[PDB]
Amino acid sequence: STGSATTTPIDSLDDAYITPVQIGTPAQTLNLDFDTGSSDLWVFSSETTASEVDGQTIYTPSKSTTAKLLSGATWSISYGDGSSSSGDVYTDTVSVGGLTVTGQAVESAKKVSSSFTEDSTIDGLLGLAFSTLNTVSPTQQKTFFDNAKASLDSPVFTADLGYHAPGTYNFGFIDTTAYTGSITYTAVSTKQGFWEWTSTGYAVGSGTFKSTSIDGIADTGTTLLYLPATVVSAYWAQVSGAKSSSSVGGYVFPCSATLPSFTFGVGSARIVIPGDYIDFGPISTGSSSCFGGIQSSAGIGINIFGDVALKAAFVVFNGATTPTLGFASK
Repeated sequence: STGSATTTPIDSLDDAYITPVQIGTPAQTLNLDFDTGSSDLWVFSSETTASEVDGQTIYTPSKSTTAKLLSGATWSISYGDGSSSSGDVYTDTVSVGGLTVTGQAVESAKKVSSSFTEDSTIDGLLGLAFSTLNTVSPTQQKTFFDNAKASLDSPVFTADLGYHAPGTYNFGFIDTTAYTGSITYTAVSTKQGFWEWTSTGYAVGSGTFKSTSIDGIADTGTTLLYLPATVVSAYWAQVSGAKSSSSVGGYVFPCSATLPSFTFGVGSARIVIPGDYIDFGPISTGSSSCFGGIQSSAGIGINIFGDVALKAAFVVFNGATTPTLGFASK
């Protein structure tokens, strides 16, 4: 089998992407944030504290003839941005782009943190990291991809995120018309539960490529590109007037600037992030100070190849017995 679904930016900055997901019988369609940095499929629901729902579409398991409470199971998650959610668990039928999994764990939120409530466009998350990170207790549950992968034509999914435009998540096949050149594959460590790999270096604008190993994760659920302080300083030094602002929380730059590209290495291959992809707009409405899309990871503990990086590529998440990642230009 295969599946193919369009993913759409939630706003004019590409802050996140939503993909429609069918849950239950009859189908309840929710727009979920596909997140290769986490491993829970959780949704706003009829059980979510009413004051914490503000415009989201909810899953109502009592209206699904295939929903079954997973007795005794609870979940609770906290993300790298400080947000969190928790609740109980149902199993139900879940379909993405024509690919159906029966008995998928659907984690129903009883509580969500304010940042989720305040984002009416995201009805939940669909985790695509390794199932070892799934938070369901006392019996850890499998991701949608883990449940589907034996049935797929090939045990892979691909992320093709758009810049200011829709893109595509495919399951089970590699669309050879969706990229240019070849796909360069690179080793993955699953020791932390992430799609963790090592970039071979970087360049700023038309500058020379610096060969240096940068370990990080491919994370569709993170907006920005978080890299070591040395790398980030070298980038913003090429933007007149850019500075790190402790009060704002990262590098800012004059909105009148033209940003240079940023290149990252994948083996001997190179992925070029155009400068425009690094502009996240005014820090507050009407400001002429703009927020940068490349930020230091120094306070995170891990480097993160978020959407800023991934949307410059066609990305293959190869879930073979030994997983690998593939990147192509597009």
